[PDB]
Amino acid sequence: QCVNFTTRTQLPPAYTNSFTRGVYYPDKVFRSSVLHSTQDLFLPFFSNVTWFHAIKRFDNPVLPFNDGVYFASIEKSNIIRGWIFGTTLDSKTQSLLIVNNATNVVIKVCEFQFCNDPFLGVSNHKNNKSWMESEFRVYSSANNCTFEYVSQPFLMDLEGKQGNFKNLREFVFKNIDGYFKIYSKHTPINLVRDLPQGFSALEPLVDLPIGINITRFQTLHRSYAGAAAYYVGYLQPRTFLLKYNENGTITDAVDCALD
Amino acid sequence: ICAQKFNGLTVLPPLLTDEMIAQYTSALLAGTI
Amino acid sequence: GKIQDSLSSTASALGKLQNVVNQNAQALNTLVKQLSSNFGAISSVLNDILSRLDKVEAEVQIDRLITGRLQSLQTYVTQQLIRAAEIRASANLAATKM
Amino acid sequence: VDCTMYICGDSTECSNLLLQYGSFCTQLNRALTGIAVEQDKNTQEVFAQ
Amino acid sequence: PLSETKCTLKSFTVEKGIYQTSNFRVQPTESIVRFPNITNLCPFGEVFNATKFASVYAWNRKRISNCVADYSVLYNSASFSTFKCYGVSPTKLNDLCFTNVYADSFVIRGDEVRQIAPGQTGKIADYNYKLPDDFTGCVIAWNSNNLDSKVGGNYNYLYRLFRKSNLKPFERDISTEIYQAGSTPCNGVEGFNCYFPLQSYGFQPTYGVGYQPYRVVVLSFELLHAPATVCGPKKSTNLVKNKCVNFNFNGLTGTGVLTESNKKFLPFQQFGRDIADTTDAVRDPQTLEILDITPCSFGGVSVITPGTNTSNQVAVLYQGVNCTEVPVAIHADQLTPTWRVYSTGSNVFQTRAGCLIGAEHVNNSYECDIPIGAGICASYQT
Amino acid sequence: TNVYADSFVIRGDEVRQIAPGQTGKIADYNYKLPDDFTGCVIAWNSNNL
Repeated sequence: QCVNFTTRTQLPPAYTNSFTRGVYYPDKVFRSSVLHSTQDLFLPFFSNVTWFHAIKRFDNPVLPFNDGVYFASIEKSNIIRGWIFGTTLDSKTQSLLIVNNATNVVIKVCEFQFCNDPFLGVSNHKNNKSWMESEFRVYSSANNCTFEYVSQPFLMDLEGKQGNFKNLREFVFKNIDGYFKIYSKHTPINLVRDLPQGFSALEPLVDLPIGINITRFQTLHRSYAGAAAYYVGYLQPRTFLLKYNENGTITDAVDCALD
Repeated sequence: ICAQKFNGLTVLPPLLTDEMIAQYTSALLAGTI
Repeated sequence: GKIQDSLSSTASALGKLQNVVNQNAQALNTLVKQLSSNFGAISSVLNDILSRLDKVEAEVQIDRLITGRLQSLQTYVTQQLIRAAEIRASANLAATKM
Repeated sequence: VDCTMYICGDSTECSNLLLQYGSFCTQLNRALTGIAVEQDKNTQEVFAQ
Repeated sequence: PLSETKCTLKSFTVEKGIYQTSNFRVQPTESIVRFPNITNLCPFGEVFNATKFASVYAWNRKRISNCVADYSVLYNSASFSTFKCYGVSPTKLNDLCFTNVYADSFVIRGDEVRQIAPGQTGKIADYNYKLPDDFTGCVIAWNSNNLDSKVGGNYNYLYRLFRKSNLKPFERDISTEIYQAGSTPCNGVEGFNCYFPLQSYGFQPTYGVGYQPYRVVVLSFELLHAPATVCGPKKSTNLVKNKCVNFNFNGLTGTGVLTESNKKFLPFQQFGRDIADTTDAVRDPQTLEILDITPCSFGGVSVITPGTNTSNQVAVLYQGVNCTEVPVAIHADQLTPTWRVYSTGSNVFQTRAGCLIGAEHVNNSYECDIPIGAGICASYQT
Repeated sequence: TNVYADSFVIRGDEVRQIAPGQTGKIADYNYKLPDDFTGCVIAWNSNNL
């Protein structure tokens, strides 16, 4: 089932300057105390990142996916958990779905006939003191499937707990010649409104042989009292110079085409 | 310097050490004064 | 005593020596960096070329590696010879001043 | 700079191909040793008067 | 050493002085092979001996990992009409480990087998199976008309006949939208100059060479920069440290001395590379400790000799070596310079330039007859 | 200098293994050419004979 829950609910999009984000290790090799230059897909420094904020009722739009995308989530209670990739999403072409639906994370590529307003729904404190995600109203038809993957749930919270310090979930998604690469990191911040100003580096997490044309994508919510924000930036093929410190951790970066 | 040395790039030491060069300098200066 | 104030405060005064050192180090460092370039071969490390390719097909990539690296040493040696001529000119001037 | 060690580090299959290039490695070594001797000649000329 | 200098200078008579010769290097004592100790055989049978192969427009990809592969039993079978590898040698597939292996299976015709190779142009290449121009791996192809061709006509294999644009490498397309070959757009099941994207062939055994069905499998593995989990069947060996060894970690061979290092490799990091793109730190595939690798002791060797017409006695200077390792440089293991009697001792003198053996150190000073370095000079006198 | 002619009969598909540097049940076990082979190779079907 899937119900047309109202219209797009006005125009949310805002813009922000991503000071120093979208930094990841270009390769799975250790390197220390040097200055290393890289040619690959990255997020620009001081980039015009698009900010979406979930203030009621709201919808999460579909955005283009060209040349990979950097995703960020300023969040508490981990409301945002899913993504849809594809070109049409109406069973005409192949489409991919990544969902962390409490029990586990499913990555599934099928000719999904996605509903026009997909969402997830939960029930709070139902005779078990636990919270259960009851509704999974995301897709309607999955005629042919080529790849299905379930490993573990990825609601990986960090220290502090109870959302005292806001969690940044920062990811990079690429689709290059059928190899889909997901880089991930989580970090606590104590800033309320803008994108935190600081340096960080993203580790490689997942590589999949999805092999599907992807022009656009959407995010996914957890309707239950709470608000969250998420940012999207578009990667570009460019060269950046990274300072690998004594421990091999990317300590600072310079954009070779900024100024 | 270790990375340079590891591929066959050796830095040879000078024949005259910095002490011997200092001794020539001292001799020249003493003669001049 | 003014020399004591001149040399201990500013550092660019001895620059005519520092550029002598840095260049050589740079001339060495680039020579090391040349070991990282493929020169057209499928892999930069010769051990990878030996391991992945049989003794017949490996030779064509290995020959590219020797060609590139030998050209790199030729350039480095030519630059060293020119710099050594310049340093000999400076040393002869220093000997004359002495 | 040891030409053989530089181009063909700890590999004899590389040295077999390198020896086909003639006396290039010997020329490079001779030039570098000439520079090395030239340095001490310069130092003795400057300071050993 | 005098004979070696005579050989290097290309002359019997050697003028008094110092002469650099071919340097000494410590040949490694033994070899180290370190592989993950997985034992399960890879399910190659399910790929090569599958019941029915997928169609070319829906080529089946299998992720083969966490298993031991033996490509020798694959290569030695003559049932495969075509077997060619790009960027790797089939005999060397056994001796080197694989980061991740993708096996692609489909059915094509003989004349279009050439289209499988990367960079080629053809219906299969243009529309449903494009290889990247920098492909590394192998391709195997063999006819299957005795198993997949039917006398009554097999129509279960199709390909995409037209496309809006040529597909990206390793792209798989399943959409069945009608191709608008005519200028006017169209809908419905069929239309004039509105071709159905899929087109099939009549598999039948009477077709000669070039039209017979051929089962084709492509291995598109990538090498040597990741936590490799596929390795050959050869057994590993015990680990040793503080000795020059021919080590081999996951197909990455090398020669050097290992030591217990302290560089924090992240769980996806298995190798550390230096400025020259050479390995300097390695994570063992069996124990999760990190080890530093250093090229074992080597350095230049010079021979100090007076005029051969005066004497035949020489001394040898090992440059840049605190050569207390010379006693360890015994001819039980091998060294590049054959002669080692000079290591007899009791005449070894250490200088900032290295160590000189074959000359006696004295206290009284003289003019620099033969320059050694670091203020030390050699001479030949009573 | 001197000419040495080697004659034998094999299955057709393994004729490629007769080329120098190749590998297979023929090359690895009964007839190996050197890597630096200079000469000629001639082959023809003889099922009729």
